[PDB]
Amino acid sequence: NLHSLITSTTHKWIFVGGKGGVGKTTSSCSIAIQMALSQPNKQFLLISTDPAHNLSDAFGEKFGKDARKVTGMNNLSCMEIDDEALSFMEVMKHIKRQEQGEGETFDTVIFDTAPTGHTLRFLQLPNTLSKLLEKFNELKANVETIRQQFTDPDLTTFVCVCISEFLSLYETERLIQELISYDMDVNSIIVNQLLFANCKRCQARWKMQKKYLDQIDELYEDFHVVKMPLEIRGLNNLTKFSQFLNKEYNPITDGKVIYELEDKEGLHHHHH
Ligand code: NI
Ligand SMILES: [Zn+2]
Repeated sequence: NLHSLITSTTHKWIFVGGKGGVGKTTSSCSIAIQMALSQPNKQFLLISTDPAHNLSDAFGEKFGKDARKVTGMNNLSCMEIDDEALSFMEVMKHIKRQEQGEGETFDTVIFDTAPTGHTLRFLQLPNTLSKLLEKFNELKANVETIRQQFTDPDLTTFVCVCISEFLSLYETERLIQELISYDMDVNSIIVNQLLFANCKRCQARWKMQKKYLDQIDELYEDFHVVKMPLEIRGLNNLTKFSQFLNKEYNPITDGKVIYELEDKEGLHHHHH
């Protein structure tokens, strides 16, 4: 589970990459909602390159190229955006230089990467860029540093999200393998949509699920495996689902609590 980040005082950067709409936006939320909720004050500020903008949709408010902490959050702003490098670097330092001015420093960005998978290039711009310079000046020293500074794990940790389904799993295999080419921190991944222990005609789907869970256990020992039950829209609805993000969910709790949380969104059973 992700209490290492829910707590980590030391991180300036947290990328939640999860191209797939697997409530990835919701992961990003819950981590920021849970972090800021746990580190009572010390405003973290949440962006999502997500071209969809599910994030604004997520908290129940419309954000954009501007910060704006949410109603009830004494310590958490949000933000969203769309060559490709242009998009990144310029608008990347848009947020950087943007908050240098808006008042003072502000602690760290939950970076909900674009599901577009275009965020891959958004993540190697500086590497090959510092090359051009070293064999062709302010930002030049900056890139060599920040490039090593993104490499540095006690500052820049990535974090993937999954459904049980095998296909994601493979894209996550190939994904991480690319991430290490970058040489970035990664050791942590959350999974979604899990059912647990009538709706046994549903549990018959968790069966196949449960197994896929075990292929990721054995396959990744160096990593947290966050089993997350089951997209919400409210702040509270969202905040409660973060509570399971940090504190290891549990099928006695999970049970009574999520039975309540679905009966929220108007969901004598039935599938179809
Ligand atoms: Ni129906
Ligand atoms: Zn069922």
